[PDB]
Amino acid sequence: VEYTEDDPKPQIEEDCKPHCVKEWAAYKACAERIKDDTTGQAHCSGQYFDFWKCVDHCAAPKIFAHLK
Amino acid sequence: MRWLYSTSHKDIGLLYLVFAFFGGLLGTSLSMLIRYELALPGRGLLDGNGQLYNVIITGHGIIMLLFMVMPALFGGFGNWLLPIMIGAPDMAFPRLNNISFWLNPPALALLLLSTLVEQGPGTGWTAYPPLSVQHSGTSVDLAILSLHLNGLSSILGAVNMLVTVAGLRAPGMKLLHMPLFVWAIALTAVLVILAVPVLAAALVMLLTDRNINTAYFCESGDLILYQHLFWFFGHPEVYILILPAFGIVSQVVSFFSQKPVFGLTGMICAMGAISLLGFIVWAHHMFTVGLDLDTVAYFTSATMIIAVPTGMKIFSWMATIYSGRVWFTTPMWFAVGFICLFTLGGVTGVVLANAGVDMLVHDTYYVVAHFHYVLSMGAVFGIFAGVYFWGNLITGLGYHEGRAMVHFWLLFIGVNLTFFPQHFLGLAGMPRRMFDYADCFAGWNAVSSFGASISFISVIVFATTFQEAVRTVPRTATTLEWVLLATPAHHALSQVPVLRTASS
Amino acid sequence: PFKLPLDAYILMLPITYASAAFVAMCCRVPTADPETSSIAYYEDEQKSAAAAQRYDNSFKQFFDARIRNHKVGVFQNW
Amino acid sequence: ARAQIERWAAEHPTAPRVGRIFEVPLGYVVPRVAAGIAAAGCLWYMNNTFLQTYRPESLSKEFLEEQAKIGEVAQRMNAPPVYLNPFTNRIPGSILGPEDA
Ligand code: HEA
Ligand code: HEA
Ligand SMILES: [Cu+2]
Repeated sequence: VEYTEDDPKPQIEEDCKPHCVKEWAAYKACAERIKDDTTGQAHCSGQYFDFWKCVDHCAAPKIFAHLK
Repeated sequence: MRWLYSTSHKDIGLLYLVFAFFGGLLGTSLSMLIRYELALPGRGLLDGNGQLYNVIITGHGIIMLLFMVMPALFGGFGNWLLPIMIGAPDMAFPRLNNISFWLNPPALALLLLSTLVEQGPGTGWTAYPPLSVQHSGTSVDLAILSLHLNGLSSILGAVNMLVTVAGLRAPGMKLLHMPLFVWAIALTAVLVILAVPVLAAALVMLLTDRNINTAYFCESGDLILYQHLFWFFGHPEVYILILPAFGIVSQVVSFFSQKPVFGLTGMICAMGAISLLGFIVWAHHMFTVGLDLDTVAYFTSATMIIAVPTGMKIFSWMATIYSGRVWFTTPMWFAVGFICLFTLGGVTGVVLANAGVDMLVHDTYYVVAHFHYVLSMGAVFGIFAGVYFWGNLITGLGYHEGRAMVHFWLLFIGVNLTFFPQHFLGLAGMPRRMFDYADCFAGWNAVSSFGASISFISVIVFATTFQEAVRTVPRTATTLEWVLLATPAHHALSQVPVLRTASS
Repeated sequence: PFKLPLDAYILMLPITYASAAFVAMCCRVPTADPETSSIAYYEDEQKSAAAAQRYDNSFKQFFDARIRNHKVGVFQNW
Repeated sequence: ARAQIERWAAEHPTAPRVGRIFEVPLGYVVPRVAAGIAAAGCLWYMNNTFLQTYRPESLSKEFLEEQAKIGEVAQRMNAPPVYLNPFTNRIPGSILGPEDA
């Protein structure tokens, strides 16, 4: 495995993104659902966490394969 | 000469059994091509020939329905066992009993010869028009003439059975003392006589449409009328093939439990109620053809009532084993396996009887799994139960017990792992009568094709079970065929036995 | 042939029900809308609409209130 | 009812009566049913290996990787694409497809 000067982790994270499409759909549904909230007390942290947990679980062994 | 000119019911029953074994070998061979083509997505050993696949499934379905189960149960065990069981010295019409057999090798030869003519009869075993009419050539006519000859065989056999029961009974023996095998065979004969000529009429209509340019099922005719007539035959047909299995299971269960049958009059009333309700529910094979909602409503409500007598029979078999002195041999396992695995096939029939649910699973492999449960666990287990039970009485050879249990376990493993994944395929939406499927259906088809090889190997091992027999002297029994020697003489019951009621 | 056991009458109630339903179904078909061997039957629109709506309503009007109530299951799945 | 059982047992002397439910010992049954399953597996493997004339191109590994990149997404020619089977894959009702997400 060759080692490069630029970061492979964003590219690997982009490559693992089609594997978690249902989580991204749920996050987008949350983001469009809370667009009418005026109280300032509505976020989308849970769906964001689910999506990024799926992406990290995909991408964890591939990053250290590219790292010395 | 002996096997060509025979008038004895015991030689004719053995000839039926050997013929049914040959038909079972043919349908086993035709079924390894079905499972070897369907193992993987794409094109297999048939090289993408869909007409040849349709020919293979049509011939295989017809052979296993009509030249294996009926010649084994109705013609094989009934002819050998009925006059000995009721005490008759012979059949009522001994030469009619020989033409009832000898119309079957011509029908098998016509059916096997239709495959080598033109492109063959790829229509399904039901042979629906206008697909059956559209076939150009000779193959479909040979297939329908084969069905006509087999129907004539069945009608002649049923007439001989019905006259042998009613008029050659032993002195003192009324319609209360006959075993349940006799009652099952008599009710099967009544069903055959009432049901087969409607099929014969529909097939004559099919020939006149094909070859005489008539207007039965055509442009100006009605194609739903064929489905009406064919299924008015065909739903009694599946009960014709399962009632002698019920009789064999009753005789086997009562024997090794050292007990008489629980609820004899309830058993007879249940078999009669099954025989009567089989003639008014034929249109559950036609939920998707566009019938009116009231007709579909009736045929939904009347089909589920068949569950009650069958459940009564199963519970009475369990009560017969209950509080007995049970010894488990190879025929006893094939009966226990029957009662366990017929229940699994029967409960899916209740699901299919509901019409709204049937709109999702019609012509899928769910139906295939249902009817391979009630036929490969219902009739094949009943046939093999009788082969090990009466075999030294019929053939003069005993069987090795260890290899028979090896054969039973190989068969039981093979047919369960073949048709249980087909439930999941049919629920997901995999359609019938197709040799190529979507990519996602690959796993359960691989599992089912693995199971069919185990079933084939089980068929191979069965030929090794036979060995030499040991002969003893009988004194007493509860049925007449167990006080006879093994094998009996040519004229069994040299003196006619009588039944004496006890005095006061 | 024998004494009918106490089971056999409990069997015979839905068997009689199925036979009566079969006879009524076969009998009501020659009193239906599409069983007319003429084209001049449909040129009287009042009588034909009345006959065909009567063919719709019978054996379905028993189920209208539970079709509207979605009583399509044994349980209550929402 | 007992004498016919005792007659059947005399004409079938290879059937054991040793006081247990499985009269034939399982040390006889298990290796032989294992050998039968092994022969069946050999036949099934021979069908999978030497009896195929067309293996479709949607089962090749390049197709499988390119399909796994897309997922269960169906395109439309009059509308944005849509997630297939939104209940068993638990897509929420606000999201219809990936591009509209
Ligand atoms: C009696 C009925 C019967 C039996 C036993 C079988 C046995 C088997 N059948 Fe089939 N089958 C049908 C009746 C039967 N079948 C029918 C009616 C169709 C419809 C065709 C159509 O749609 O046109 C069909 C079609 C059918 C399909 C659907 C095909 C399609 O839709 O494209 C499949 C799929 O896997 C299949 C496979 C098998 C397999 C693997 C067995 C295995 O069980 C292999 C057999 C093994 C056995 C052990 C049984 C043989 C019995 C004996 C040898 C006993 C005789 C012995 C003596 C008399 C001593 N057959
Ligand atoms: C051995 C032959 C056999 C037997 C006995 C049966 C028995 C039954 N069959 Fe079937 N059937 C076939 C052979 C058979 N069938 C064949 C070959 C086809 C396909 C035809 C083709 O090729 O197209 C078919 C197809 C078929 C259809 C057509 C569906 C379709 O193809 O789209 C239907 C619909 O009602 C049906 C239902 C039933 C029912 C309700 C029973 C009942 O008799 C079963 C009753 C038994 C039980 C229900 C279990 C025991 C009962 C209890 C343990 C009591 C408890 C139960 C309750 C409380 C409900 N089967
Ligand atoms: Cu049926």
